[PDB]
Amino acid sequence: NSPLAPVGVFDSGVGGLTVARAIIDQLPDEDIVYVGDTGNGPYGPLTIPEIRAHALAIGDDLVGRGVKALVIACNSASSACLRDARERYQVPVVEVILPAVRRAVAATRNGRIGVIGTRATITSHAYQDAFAAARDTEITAVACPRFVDFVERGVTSGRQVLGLAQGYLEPLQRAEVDTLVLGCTHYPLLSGLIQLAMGENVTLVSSAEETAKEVVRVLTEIDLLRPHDAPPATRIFEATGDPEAFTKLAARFL
Amino acid sequence: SHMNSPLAPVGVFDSGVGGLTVARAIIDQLPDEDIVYVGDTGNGPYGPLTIPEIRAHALAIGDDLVGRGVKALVIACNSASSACLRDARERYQVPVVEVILPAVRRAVAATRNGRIGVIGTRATITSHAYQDAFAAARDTEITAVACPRFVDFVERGVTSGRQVLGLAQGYLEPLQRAEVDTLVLGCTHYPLLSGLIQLAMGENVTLVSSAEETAKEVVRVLTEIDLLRPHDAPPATRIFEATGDPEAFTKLAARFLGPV
Ligand SMILES: N[C@H](CCC(=O)O)C(=O)O
Ligand SMILES: N[C@H](CCC(=O)O)C(=O)O
Repeated sequence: NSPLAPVGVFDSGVGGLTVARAIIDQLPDEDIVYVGDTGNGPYGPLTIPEIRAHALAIGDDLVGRGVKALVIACNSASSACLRDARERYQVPVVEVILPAVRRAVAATRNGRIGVIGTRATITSHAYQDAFAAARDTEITAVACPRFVDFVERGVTSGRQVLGLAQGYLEPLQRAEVDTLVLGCTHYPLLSGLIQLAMGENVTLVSSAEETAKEVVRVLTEIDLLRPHDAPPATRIFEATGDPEAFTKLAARFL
Repeated sequence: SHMNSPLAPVGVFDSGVGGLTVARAIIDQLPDEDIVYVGDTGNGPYGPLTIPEIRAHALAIGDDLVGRGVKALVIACNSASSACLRDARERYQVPVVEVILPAVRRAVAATRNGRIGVIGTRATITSHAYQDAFAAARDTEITAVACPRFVDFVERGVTSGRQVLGLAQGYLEPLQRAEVDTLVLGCTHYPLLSGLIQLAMGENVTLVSSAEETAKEVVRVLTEIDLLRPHDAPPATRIFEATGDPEAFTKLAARFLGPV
């Protein structure tokens, strides 16, 4: 398309703002259209065909509006629909699983890699299968279903949530992982808590951070960066559910 | 006072507006902590100053924050930590967290080939604070490079494209030749270049964010001393102050806080 076209970003809800904020941090001149599917999410407890239906509806709307690139900020939606998206859209698609996978394989020292995410992300085996091409690595994947509710309620330090994480992460500790993928939009807000649980030696990998660096790479190489001397960037935020409820909760992630 | 009340605020200070990346990362982790942030826009940038000039500026702000009763002090500025951390250990009795040591410990743990790079202001690099802090790390080789233009590039919003890539390829060339696989972003502004730097350094280089590691340290410190502000306390208060022009601080802060 045109370098002046927006970047589309979408998510199951409000937590994908961690990805959007990281993209905007790296790319202050890009126009952005963010859509959070608060009308139909959370995607965490849904089935894969349910998630794909919801995500592709938003994907089709954003591509229909002329975005030059589509970013799937939700790890659950990335599991359910990257296959479809590759073939369905002609714009480049960035998502949140593969940039982290590549970072984790480069960052590990003993080859033992963990990943945490929603039930739907972990049950899909997107991470387990994506890591199968990595020589000399052992993957341990664990769903952490209550993490999302604790992040949104703002309860991310202290004894209650620390015990919750110790119970979730025990298999990763037992497996002696030295690298841990935060495979969910909400989990960067728990990186201090998770690091305390896992100890100093474990490298945490943020989906938001790696994906934003990948958007920089992708727009640079296909020569579609919106120019610095273009007008001030426009950033549009839309919700499929209650816009006022979205605005209230977004303060937690912005 | 080692131990103030858990209801006391956390003090964060910086040479100006760039330390908001550290304060935002702290607030991300710790939504129920009261924050007082002071950014020394009236005397910055610290990057081109001497160590004694930086120290005197920074301690004047630490003195204010401590006198307000903060329960912990975060030196968010890598130039300032280089110049005054030593003084702050004796001058202040509340816990002091800063941005050099957490990233050093991370870098030591994250490297695979033992080759570690660090970039920062001229003051930070020529102080040898990173070179000396790494001396205890056996089987490591440190390469340190000052990147003086990175700060104004970040602040004026120019962080991708050919111009800033060519500028970054020139700075980072010694690190590529040294074959580092780990790079400490030893400056407050550099997280806003991490995509540009990752692109110049290749995919095998692990970038280490001062903001991120220091925020995780604050979570750990407050937890282990049991000084976390409780979730059922009133909503957290977050004060941001500038020693220089208030309207310029607000305009520049937009770059580091992100969309409203
Ligand atoms: N955005 C989702 C988390 C919230 C949800 O379950 O909808 C994810 O990254 O997996
Ligand atoms: N805060 C400074 C960058 C800006 C300045 O030079 O004052 C640092 O982290 O080194």
